[PDB]
Amino acid sequence: QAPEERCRLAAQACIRACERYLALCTESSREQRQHAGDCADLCRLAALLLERRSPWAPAACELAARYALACAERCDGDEPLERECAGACRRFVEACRPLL
Amino acid sequence: APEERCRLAAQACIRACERYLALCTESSREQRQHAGDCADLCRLAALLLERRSPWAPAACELAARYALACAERCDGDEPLERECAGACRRFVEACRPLL
Repeated sequence: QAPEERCRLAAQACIRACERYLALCTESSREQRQHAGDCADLCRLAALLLERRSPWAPAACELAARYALACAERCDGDEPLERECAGACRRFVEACRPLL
Repeated sequence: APEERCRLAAQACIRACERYLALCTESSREQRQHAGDCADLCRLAALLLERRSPWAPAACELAARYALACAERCDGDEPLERECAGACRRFVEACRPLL
């Protein structure tokens, strides 16, 4: 229930949706796959520092949130694999607010 | 290529930090946090450099700033302490051309 945990949980969700997206979406472009792929790895970093309750986690969360919304913008779509990703990214960005 | 040089230095920094937090026996809690976080930061940067991502520089700037912080607190006279800081600063300087 703690803000770090809620943010870590959201990061995990962003990771799944992102990896599923670039793995399953057959209509994605290079640009979109680069956005979803980098967003997955960035959220990985954030979740890892959130878990260890690192004093540097917020700095990593800021960067991840910055590109997570950029991914939500480029990957959003009406298709399930597209909205799940974009949504998870939005939710993660939202969870970072209290930690900044 | 400057990216390859930077990724290569990031890889070495990851190696150094890990050997430190795993083998050093004099490290404090804060030094372990610094070394571990620096390892993860350089990891993320290495991944973006591998795929030649346009977001690699932003990630390198973040790893660099904390990599040098890890070198400032972890440096020592023991081989693993000195290699950790040297590897960190080497990664940083290799980031310059990308930042």
